[PDB]
Amino acid sequence: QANRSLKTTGNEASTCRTVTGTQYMGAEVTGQFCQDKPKYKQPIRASVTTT
Amino acid sequence: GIALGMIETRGLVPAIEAADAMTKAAEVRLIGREFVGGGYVTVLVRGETGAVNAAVRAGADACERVGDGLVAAHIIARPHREVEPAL
Amino acid sequence: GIALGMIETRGLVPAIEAADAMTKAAEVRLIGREFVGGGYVTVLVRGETGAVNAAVRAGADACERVGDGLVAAHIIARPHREVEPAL
Amino acid sequence: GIALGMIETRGLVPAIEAADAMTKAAEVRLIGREFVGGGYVTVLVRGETGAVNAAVRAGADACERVGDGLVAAHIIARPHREVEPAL
Amino acid sequence: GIALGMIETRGLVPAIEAADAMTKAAEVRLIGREFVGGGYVTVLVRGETGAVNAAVRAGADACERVGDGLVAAHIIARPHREVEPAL
Amino acid sequence: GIALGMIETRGLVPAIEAADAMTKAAEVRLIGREFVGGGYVTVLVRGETGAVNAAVRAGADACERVGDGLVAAHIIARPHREVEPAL
Amino acid sequence: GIALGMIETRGLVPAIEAADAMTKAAEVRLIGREFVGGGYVTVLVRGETGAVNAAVRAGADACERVGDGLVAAHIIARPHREVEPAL
Amino acid sequence: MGIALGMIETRGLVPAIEAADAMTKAAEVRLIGREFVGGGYVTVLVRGETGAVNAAVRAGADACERVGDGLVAAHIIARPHREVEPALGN
Amino acid sequence: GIALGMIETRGLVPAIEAADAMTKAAEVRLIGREFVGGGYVTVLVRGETGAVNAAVRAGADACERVGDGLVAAHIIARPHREVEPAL
Amino acid sequence: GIALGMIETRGLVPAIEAADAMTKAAEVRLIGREFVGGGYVTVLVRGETGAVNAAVRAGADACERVGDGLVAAHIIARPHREVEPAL
Amino acid sequence: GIALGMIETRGLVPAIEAADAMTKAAEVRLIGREFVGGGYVTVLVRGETGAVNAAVRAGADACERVGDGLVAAHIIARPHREVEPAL
Amino acid sequence: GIALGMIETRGLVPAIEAADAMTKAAEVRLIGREFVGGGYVTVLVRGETGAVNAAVRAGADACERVGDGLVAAHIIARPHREVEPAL
Repeated sequence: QANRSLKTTGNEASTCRTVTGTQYMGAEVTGQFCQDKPKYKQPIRASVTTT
Repeated sequence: GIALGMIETRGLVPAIEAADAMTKAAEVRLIGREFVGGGYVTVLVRGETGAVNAAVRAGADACERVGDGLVAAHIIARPHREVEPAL
Repeated sequence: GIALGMIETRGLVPAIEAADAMTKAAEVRLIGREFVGGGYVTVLVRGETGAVNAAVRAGADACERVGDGLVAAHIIARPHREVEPAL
Repeated sequence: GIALGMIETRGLVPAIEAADAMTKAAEVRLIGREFVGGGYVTVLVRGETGAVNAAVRAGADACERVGDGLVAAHIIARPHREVEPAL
Repeated sequence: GIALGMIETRGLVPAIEAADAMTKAAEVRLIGREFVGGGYVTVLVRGETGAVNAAVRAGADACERVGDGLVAAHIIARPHREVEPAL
Repeated sequence: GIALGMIETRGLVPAIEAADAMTKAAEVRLIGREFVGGGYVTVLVRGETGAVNAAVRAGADACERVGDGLVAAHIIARPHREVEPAL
Repeated sequence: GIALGMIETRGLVPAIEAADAMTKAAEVRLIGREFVGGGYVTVLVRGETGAVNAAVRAGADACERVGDGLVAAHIIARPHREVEPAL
Repeated sequence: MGIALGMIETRGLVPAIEAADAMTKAAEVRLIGREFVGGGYVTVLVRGETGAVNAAVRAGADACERVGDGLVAAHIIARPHREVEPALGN
Repeated sequence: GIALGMIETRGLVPAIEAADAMTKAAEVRLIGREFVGGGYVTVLVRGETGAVNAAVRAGADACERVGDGLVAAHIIARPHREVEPAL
Repeated sequence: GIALGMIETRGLVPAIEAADAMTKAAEVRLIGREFVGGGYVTVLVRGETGAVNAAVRAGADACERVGDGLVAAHIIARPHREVEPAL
Repeated sequence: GIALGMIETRGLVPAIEAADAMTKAAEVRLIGREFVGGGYVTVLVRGETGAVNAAVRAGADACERVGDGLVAAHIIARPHREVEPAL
Repeated sequence: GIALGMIETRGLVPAIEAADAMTKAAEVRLIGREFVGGGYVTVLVRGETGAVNAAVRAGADACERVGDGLVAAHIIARPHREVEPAL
C-alpha cells in the first residue's frame, strides 16, 4: 500500500474525529498527528477461547 | 482494481481465516492459494487500493492470535504487468 | 449447515484421530483432508454451528496428546461463497 | 475387521520396518502408505481389533530402533463411516 | 479514476521523480506537468481516492532528498467538474 | 453575475485547492487561471456579489496552510467594462 | 540482455516485493519464480548487467526487513548456454 | 537505445552545459531534453544503458559541482514508466 | 566422458552459481537440477573424470560460503548402467 | 435435526417442568418419556445442536428447586445412526 | 556495447587468464592482445558499460596473484572516434 | 582435449625444458611458443584437464632449478570459444 503521511493536505477532516464503520486509517496517524488516542476500537467476530 | 494484497502464515488455519477476513472486511476478489512448502501458506487477494489496504490491515490484526500467526504482511499497490504471469 | 470447522495437526496420526473425534462427537460431514506440506495436515468439516463447535472442542481436546498433536485450531461461522475455491 | 491400525515415523526406512512388522505380526490388511511431507511417512492398515492391537504394538517395538523411529501411532476401535473416503 | 492528485517541487527533476513515484506506487494517470515559473513545477495525476493518497504519500516520502525537495503536497477526493477544462 | 473574485498564491496546487473550495462554497464560473510568474499563480472567477464574496472568503481560510499559502485575496464589487480585455 | 539476476527469500511477501523491485528498478524481465522447498522461494530474472545489478540492489534493499527477510542474492552476468535448460 | 533515464539539474545554464559535455564524454548517452525550468533552474535529460547513464550522470555531477552557481540535483532515475514517457517529450 | 559431477546445497542460489562454476570450469553437460526438498538442491553434470573433478572443485570454491551455504561436494567416476534409469 | 438431548430427574415433577422448558425455550421435538424405575424419570428430545443446547442445558433451571431436583444434565451431538435411534 | 575495457599486466599468463575472466564474467569481445614490451601484455574488450565494469572487476580479481601479478587495469566507457586506430 | 596448460619463465631455457616436461608428463598438444618480451617466455599446450594438470605439475616441478626458473605456471580447463581465435 501507500497512504497518508505528515506532508499531505486535503485529508485532515476525519483524522481526529471518531469513525463509524470499518477502519482503514492507521493508528500512527492519530498517535503523532492528532493529540489523543482514538476512542473507537472496532471489534471482530473472531473471538479467541480455550477448551 | 489492480491492487494486490497477500500474506503468508505458518499453518493454513490462519491462512483461511485471514482469507475470510479479507473477503468480509472489504470488497476484494481472491486470486490465489499457495502451498509455499515448509509450513508457509499464502493467501493472495486482488482489489482496489483502499479496500485492499483495509481488508489486509483487519486480517493481519486479527490473524496473530489464530494458529502459529503471520509470517509477513505487506502490500504492493501497482504490480507490474509482467508480474501477472507470475501470479 | 455451512458452518466450517477445521483443524491442523503435526502428523497424520493426530489428523485422523482428530477427524474421528470430529465425526464421532458430532454428526458433521467432513469436506477435506489436505496436506499443507512439511508435516502440517489439515482437516475441514462442514455442519451446523453448534455441532461444529462441539466437534471441534472434542477434537482439539483429544488431539493435544498424540504425536506432536494439534498446531492450529479455529472455527469459521459464516464462510463467504468464493472461498470454496480457496479451500 | 473394520478396526484401523496405523503408524507414522520420520523417514521411509522405519516406515517399511513398520509395514513389515504389520504384515508379519498379525494378518491385518494393508490399506495405504502416505507421504505426509517434510519427512513424515505414515502407513494405514485394517483388521480386527485384537489383531490390529498386537500388530501395531509389534510394529512400534520393531520400528523404535530403526532410523528416527516411531513418531506417532494410535489405534481406533470403531472408525466412522465417512472417515474412510478421506483416507 | 476521478480523484485528482497534485504536487509541486522546487525544481523540475524532483517533480519528474515524484511522478515516477506516483506511477511506481499505485495506478495513476499523470495528466499534467506544468512549469509554474522560477523553478516550481507541478504534476497532477488521476486515480482512486486511496490510490492517489498512497501514491502521493510515497512521492512525498521519496521527494525531500531530491534537489531542493518537496514544497507542497495535499490532495482532493472529489474534484469539481468545471476545473479540469481549466486544467 | 459580474462581480470578480481573484486569488494569488505560490504554485498551482494551493491555487486549485482554493479554487475547488470556493467553487464548492458558491457556484461561480472559473473565468481564468493565469501563471503570473516567479511562482505566482492566480485564479479568476465571476458571479454574484454575495456568492463571490463568500466563495473568496472560504477559499482564503481554506488554502492558507497549503504549501507556501495565499499571497493576496481581495474582492471587487463592480468590475468595470474595460477590464474585460484584461480578463 | 541475458544476464541473470536472482533472489532467495523465505515467504512470498518478500518474493513478490523483490519482483516489484526487479520490475521497478531496471529493464529486467523475470524468467521465473520457484518454490525451492522448506520455505525457500527464489526469483530468476534476465536483463542487462547494469540492469540486473540495479534490480538486485533494489530487491536486497527492499527485502531484508520483510518477513524473515532475504536469504541469498547473486548476480550471474554471463550464464553459459548450457545452463539455460536448468532455468 | 537503453531507456534508462538520467538527469542533471543545475542553478544556471553554465553547469548544465558543462554537465551535458561530461555526459557525452563520459559514457554513451542520447540527449533528449535541455529545458529552462525558469529562474535559473536548467535541466538536461539523457537516455541510455543503465550503467552508462549512471557513470555519465556521476561524472557530470562531479564536474559541474562548483561551476557557476553549482549543482543542485543529481537524482538518477531508475526506469520511467510507459506513462511517464509522454510527459517528458513523448 | 560419462563420469558424474554432482553437488548438494541448501537453497537454489548456491546451486545455480555452482552450476555456473560447472559450465565455466571444464567440459561438462548438466543432466540434473533436482529439488530434493526442505531447501536441498542438487546439481549434476556429465563429463570425463578429470573434467568433473576440476568442475566440482570450482563448484565447491564459490559455494560452501555463498548464499545459505554448501552441504556436500562429490565426484562420481563410474556411473553404473543400473544407475542410469534413476537419472 | 438429529442431535439427542436428555434430562434425568428424581421424580417426574422436574421431568415435566423440564420438558415444558425444552419445548418452550427452543423448537425441539420430544421423542421419549421413560420411567427408569424407583422414581428416576428421563425425557429425551431431538433437535439441532444449538437448539438442543439452548433447550437442555438451560432448561432444567427450575429443576433443582422443584421437588427432589435434578440428577443429570446431558447432551449428545450425533448418536450412532444405525442401532440406538430406534430406542 | 561500445564501451571499452582493458587490462595490462606483467607476463602473458595473467593477461590471457584475465582474458578468460573477461569472456566468462560478462558479455565482452576480446578484440586484442598486445605486447607492450619488457613483459607488459595488454588485453582489450568491448561491451556494455556495466558489462565492461563487471568484466574488468573479475579480471583483476583473477589476475592479482598470477605470476608477478597485475600492474594496471582500467576502463574507458565511451572512447572517442580517434582511438579505434589504436588497434 | 580442450583444456589449456601454459607456463611462463624468464628466458626459454626453463621454457624449453618445461616443454619437454610437458611432453613427458601427459598426453598434451603443444600449440604456442611465445616470447613475451624482456625475458618472459610462455608455452601454450592443449590437452585433457587431468593431462593438463599432470603436465603443469611436472613442468613447474622441473623448472625451479634452471635459469631464473618458473614465474607463472597457470592451469585453465575451458577457455571460452572466443579466446582461442586470439590463440
